[PDB]
Amino acid sequence: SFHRAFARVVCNYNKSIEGSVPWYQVKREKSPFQQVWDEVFTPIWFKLVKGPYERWEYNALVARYRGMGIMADDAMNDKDMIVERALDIIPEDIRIQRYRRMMRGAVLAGRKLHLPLELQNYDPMVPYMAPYIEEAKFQMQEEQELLAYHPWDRRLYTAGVSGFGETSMHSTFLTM
Amino acid sequence: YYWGSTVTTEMHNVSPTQVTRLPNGMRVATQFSYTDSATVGLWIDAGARYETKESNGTAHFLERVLYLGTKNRSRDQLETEVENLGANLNSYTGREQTAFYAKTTKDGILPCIDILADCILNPKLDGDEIEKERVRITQDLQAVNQSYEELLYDKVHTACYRDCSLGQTVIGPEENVATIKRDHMVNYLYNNFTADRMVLVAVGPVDHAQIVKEAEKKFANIRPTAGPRMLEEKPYFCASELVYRNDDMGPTAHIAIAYEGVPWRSPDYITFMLMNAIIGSYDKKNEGLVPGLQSANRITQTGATRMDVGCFDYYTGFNIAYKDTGLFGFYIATDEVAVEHAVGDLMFGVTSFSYSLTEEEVMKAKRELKTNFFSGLDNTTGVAEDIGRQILAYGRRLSPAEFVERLDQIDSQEVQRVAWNRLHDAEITMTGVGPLHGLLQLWDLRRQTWWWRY
Amino acid sequence: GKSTIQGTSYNVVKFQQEDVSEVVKEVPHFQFYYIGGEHKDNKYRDVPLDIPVLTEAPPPQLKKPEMKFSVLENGMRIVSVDKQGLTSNLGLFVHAGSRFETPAEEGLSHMVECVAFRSTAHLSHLRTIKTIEVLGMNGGCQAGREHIMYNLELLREYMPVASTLVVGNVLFPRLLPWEVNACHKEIKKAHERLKADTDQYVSELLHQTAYHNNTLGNALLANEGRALEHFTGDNIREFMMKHFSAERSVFVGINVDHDELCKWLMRSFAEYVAIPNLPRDEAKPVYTGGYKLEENADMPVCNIAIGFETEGWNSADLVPVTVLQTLLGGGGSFSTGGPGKGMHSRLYLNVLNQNPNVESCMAFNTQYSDSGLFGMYITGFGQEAPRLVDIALNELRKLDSFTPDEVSRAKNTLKGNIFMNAENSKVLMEDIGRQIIMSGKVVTPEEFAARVDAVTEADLKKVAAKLLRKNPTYVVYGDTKSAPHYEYVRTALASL
Amino acid sequence: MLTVDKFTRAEALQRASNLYYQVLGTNWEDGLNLVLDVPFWESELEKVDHMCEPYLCDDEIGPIIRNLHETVNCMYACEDVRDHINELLELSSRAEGVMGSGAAASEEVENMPEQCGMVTKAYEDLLARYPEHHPKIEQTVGHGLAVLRQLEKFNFKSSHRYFF
Amino acid sequence: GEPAIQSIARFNPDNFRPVGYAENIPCPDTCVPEGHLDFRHTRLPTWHADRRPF
Amino acid sequence: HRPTTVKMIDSWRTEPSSEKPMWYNRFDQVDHISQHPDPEKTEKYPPVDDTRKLM
Amino acid sequence: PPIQKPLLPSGRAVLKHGRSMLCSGNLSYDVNSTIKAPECKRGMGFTQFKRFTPVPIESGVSVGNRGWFFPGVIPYQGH
Ligand SMILES: CCCCCCCCCCCCCCCCCC(=O)OC[C@H](COP(=O)([O-])OCC(O)COP(=O)([O-])OC[C@@H](COC(=O)CCCCCCCCCCCCCCCCC)OC(=O)CCCCCCCCCCCCCCCCC)OC(=O)CCCCCCCCCCCCCCCCC
Ligand SMILES: COC1=C(OC)C(=O)C(CC=C(C)C)=C(C)C1=O
Repeated sequence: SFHRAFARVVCNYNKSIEGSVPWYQVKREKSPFQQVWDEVFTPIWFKLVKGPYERWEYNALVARYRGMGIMADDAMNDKDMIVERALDIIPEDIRIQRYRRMMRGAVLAGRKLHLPLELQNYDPMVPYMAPYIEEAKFQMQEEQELLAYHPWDRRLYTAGVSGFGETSMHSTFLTM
Repeated sequence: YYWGSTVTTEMHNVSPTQVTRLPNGMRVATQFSYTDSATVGLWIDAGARYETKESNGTAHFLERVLYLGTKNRSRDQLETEVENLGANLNSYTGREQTAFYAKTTKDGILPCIDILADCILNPKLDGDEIEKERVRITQDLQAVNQSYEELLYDKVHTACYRDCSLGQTVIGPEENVATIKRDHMVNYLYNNFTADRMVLVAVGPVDHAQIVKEAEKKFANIRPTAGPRMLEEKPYFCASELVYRNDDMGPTAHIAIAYEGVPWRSPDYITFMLMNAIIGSYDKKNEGLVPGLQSANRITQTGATRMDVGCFDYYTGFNIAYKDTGLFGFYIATDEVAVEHAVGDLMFGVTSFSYSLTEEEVMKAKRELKTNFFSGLDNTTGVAEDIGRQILAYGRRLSPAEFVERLDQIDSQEVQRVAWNRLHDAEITMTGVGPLHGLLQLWDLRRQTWWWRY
Repeated sequence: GKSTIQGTSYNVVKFQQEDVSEVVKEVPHFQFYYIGGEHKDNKYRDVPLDIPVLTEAPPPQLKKPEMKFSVLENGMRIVSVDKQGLTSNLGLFVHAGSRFETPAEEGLSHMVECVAFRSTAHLSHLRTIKTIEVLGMNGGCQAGREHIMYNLELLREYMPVASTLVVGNVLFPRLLPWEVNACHKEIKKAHERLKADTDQYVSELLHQTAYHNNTLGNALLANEGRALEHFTGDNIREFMMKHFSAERSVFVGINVDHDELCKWLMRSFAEYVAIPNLPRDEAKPVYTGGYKLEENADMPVCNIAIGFETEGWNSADLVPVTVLQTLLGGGGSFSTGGPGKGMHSRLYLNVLNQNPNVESCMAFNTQYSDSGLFGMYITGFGQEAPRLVDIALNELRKLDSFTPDEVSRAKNTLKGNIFMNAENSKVLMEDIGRQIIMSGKVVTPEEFAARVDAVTEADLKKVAAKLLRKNPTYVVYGDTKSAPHYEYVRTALASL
Repeated sequence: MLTVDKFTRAEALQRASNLYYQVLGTNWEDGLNLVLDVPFWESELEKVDHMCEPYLCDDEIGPIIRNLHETVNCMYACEDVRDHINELLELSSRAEGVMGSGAAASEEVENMPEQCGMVTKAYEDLLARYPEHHPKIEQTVGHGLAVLRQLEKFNFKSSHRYFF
Repeated sequence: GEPAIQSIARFNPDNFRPVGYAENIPCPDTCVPEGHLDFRHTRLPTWHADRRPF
Repeated sequence: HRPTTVKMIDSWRTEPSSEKPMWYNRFDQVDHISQHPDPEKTEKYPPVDDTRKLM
Repeated sequence: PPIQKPLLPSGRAVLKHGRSMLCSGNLSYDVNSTIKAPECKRGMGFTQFKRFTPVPIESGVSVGNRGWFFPGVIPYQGH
């Protein structure tokens, strides 16, 4: 059987790369060719295109946040599952101010108005969600590794779920 | 796939079980252990299966009256003597095997051998004792006085083995219980309790030579042999349904589904033990360190998700083996409205063995199977049961090392081969008690033994 | 022996610094993933089980088990026995039970149990429980009145992992706010599990009535109302800092090599600081007696218990009162016991055989470090309660004298119970851990047998007289609408 | 085994007894007998095992199955040793050369004294392992060792009973 | 030298906040800032005629 | 949850956050959450009159 | 070989609160013992099906709540 042979090849190739250091944890010296490229192109490209373009975009983004009166982390959409899992565990103090800012932003945006300049002198790029994003990612990675390492088989279209993995009832068209 | 040998040095460090056959044919098996307590008993190759339809129930009655006085003692004297020794006499009766074992201290080993020999060889089956026990047996016979797990255990045999004596129950029908007399019991003793069918097991601070000498002296006058048992064909497995619909006994339904299993000595028996371990058991009221929603057991995990409530209040696999047949299946205790999901999931789990069983689940099951078997050999009574049950079943006791050696060979592929041969597209028997509107017809459940996918 | 702690000598295990690279080499091998594999057909597929297949087995190496005692430099005592079984039983006992709770700290001991095996400094909650599962280990945590135990039953080969996991519950537990809040569910489950066991529920009622709002009386389970206010990670940590310390902890291991267990436990505490030992208020129990009539509308049966205070485990009355319990014995109509199963105990012969209306009558003997409860537990139909109490009182009045035959039978049965109970490994583990916590010493089953043989009728009379002088504790559970008043019980026992 | 065929205990007994005597009667020394027959024996043995699984404890079928298993074990073990002896003798014959002249002769086994000590040990191990199959062991391995004895002078216990 | 239980407690995600958080995060008291139109300004005078008929 | 997916993968070209944080990685750590300064009772940066003076 | 224990390990303490190995009676047959060998009133074998968990079954008690609902609130179409 040729499948049994492939299973040995896969088993032996993975046993030979256990404990390997990830590519980003290896001290890496750039190739001489890359070094020449990074001394001619990168400098000029930053001074003429990247630098100005990305400052133009960044400054506009800061202004838009200041007009809405919101922080950068407020802009995250909770349809993303990492954001949702983080928002479960934020403290109430952070949670209360986050809601009020988002509410004011939507009112202003809907009514085509902008926050009074008196209230716009703040740093919108303060990463207040960072601790909880990292915790959420850790929790999700554990679940991924310890509970979702195989494409499991389940009875299909039973109990209001397709059996293909989703956990909420009536969350697909075919599950109505 | 083969992942190595799990046999360890500690597995070899166990005292050997010495088995010798006395001239009369009685086997004497002993294992020494560094304990201050011992277990000495007689494991007999008798049971309900070896009774006739008209005499069914005699063996159970006899087992209940054997300790109620001998021809050389009385019930008060016998109970007083055992208590003075700081010992206790136990006994059980099954379909194919029976036992009469005493748990005593070191100084009570030989004295208890004398007590057990007198009870087995010279039982004083007094009429008064019989009549009082007739009332107790009759009350127990009432299904109202029987648990639902006991009821479904018996009905599984009734449904699966309609053509042979394995379908008979141990307690017997009420008609037979009403008519059993001393002569019935005396005949049963004469025909079944013979030396060739007995094993004397001694576990503890014991010496094989001394036990053998005492055994030969006390069991000298036992009947050497009885006629060989009539040769019969393989017990026919009847794919039937025996459901007791009762909407006046509460919300919980008890359902048992059975496949045809394998005999004790089958090469596939250990594979069926592992498959039983993979099914496992789960109770909502004792979930353990790991919750159902995050369980490694696939049946448990999928079940815990159904309707955001869980479709298994309780379930367990079962693997029952006899000399020439066996039963393999699962037992469920679940809410009435959940029965369709519960039976569907457990059948999907058993069908999955034949298609998509992961190495991870097998390896976890091996460890929990070995953790259950070894822990059962902790006390002397556990060892004694293992010796007596294993000599009757196999003619020898399998060592822990041998069990692990054979289990190492079994992998996901071996489970798949056995399941594909015996459990896939196989005939099933369903039995149940309780509110079972959700339980479908047998043919509907039997189609769930194969998949359209894969 | 290099150190004597509370009357027992221990061999001191010294902390050593070893590289993670070198210890990793000694960790048991296991895989969570199997990504491919080497196919190998089952060689025994055609071999019936009745045919032996194993050859050239190494000769066995049997050693008489002995209990060995060691202590780490942090003060954690390690006590192990190796019966050469193939499954081990590792347990960690901490001297922090419900008795050490202040009224404002009600239920905190149970809360610690509820948060067991959650996230630690070096392992998430999911990873701890999935490891225990994949390795086929069972166990949990139980909080008592004097101690809290973390136990794991495992195949001996995986002890290095289990020891680490158990110890992490007490060394660097992360009591993260959202993980603790998920454990509020366990309180309701605990109450249901307690109330289901009628005998244990009536025992909880006895202790609460016996010792009024003090140490042993302190409720064992937290309530699910006002107690949830302080069911917080911060509150639990403060409780652990007060009571949980290496000096108050004892790691017991059954069917484990002592030197190996000590090594791995040493490595677990070597690079970390355990909770420092601090003085705490340890007040002797105050026995008040009293009565409680709890009604269970669903039950038609009446459970009656009459108890008296005993000096406890550390007294010289321990063995004599245990002989008295076996002498009075008891039984239940539900059970059909064969020879040697208490059929000739005084309660069985005087109560069960002569009173068909009595459903069950038994004697109970709880034992704690410095106090205990002894008494009779009788059950029957509700309307029978007045007669049930009279039967119980009459038996209490017969403890003035004992026949020589009864004493000998009780002593022999007690010795049989001791030896037969000891062979169970989980029982032995719990007995050792609870012994050291209570007394700091372990009395072996054989030594207890020697004490049992020295009990005379004079000792039984003396102990019984002392018990009967205490104010009775009178608990009625179930159908209480016909039970006598507490003063009737008191007046009957006033003569004694 | 994957099959839907059903057989009575009498039919199961007949099939097992037929296979047992067929194996025990076939001449094991001739290699072509085992090479040609073993494929048919293995197909039959799988079917016999499946139908006799219920009757492993039977008083008639059980002994037949146990003897049948033992005979197959002895058949495989004896064939292995004689196969190695045949290898040794064919190495020796090739060493003689073409026409016996030595013209195109292969190199001649150098550890032949030691290769004969290995075989004789195996022969004795078979005798102990299979005490109820000595007639078959002597037919195959015993006679094989007698042929080797004619080439190399070595000592084994039964050498005198082989006219050496 | 700190007890390990105390050391890991300090690393709860709640014990870390960005520098300058309290001096930068907007804490709104209303969704209608001063100078923006609301119902107070758009309310008709109390002598207005019924606007249902139209 | 509905059929959903997160790109929780080991990239071949982009480093994880633990190696290269993309936020301004300067935080203040306290022993207890209560010790953090209160935003509502903390003075904010002074207001400006021109958008070119905003910090 | 035979399996003498349920597939679901108890995971609880054997000895009861306050009871020791000296005063627990005989754990092999005592009524309060958690490891008492069951009674063969109707024969041996039913222990392979028996539920050894002491707490009586509560039919339909929820165990599949991932924290999406409060107690007493009925999910509607899984939301
Ligand atoms: C007028 C101008 C015309 C210009 C024409 C050419 C323009 C090409 C533009 C795109 C390529 C730029 C250069 C690429 C250099 C190599 C990149 C590489 O290796 O990437 C790995 C690298 C993985 O790094 P990573 O950061 O870990 O990725 C994370 C992702 O989230 C991944 O998420 P995940 O973890 O879920 O993984 C998803 C998976 C998804 O992957 C798949 O779905 C796998 C299957 C599809 C792709 C591979 C097979 C395609 C078919 C090959 C031929 C089969 C012949 C079979 C013959 C059988 C005969 C029997 O993908 C991967 O894992 C990475 C590969 C991404 C797909 C593309 C791979 C091939 C790159 C080359 C594209 C074609 C260049 C043609 C040039 C023509 C001459 C100028 O990928 C990236 O850098 C990101 C993706 C960049 C490419 C996006 C492509 C979008 C799809 C359309 C492609 C074609 C667009 C133009 C069509 C114009 C005419 C229609
Ligand atoms: C002594 O050398 C030879 C043999 O060994 C006995 C042969 O077998 C044979 C017989 C084989 C054939 C093909 C006639 C020949 C011819 C031979 O030269």
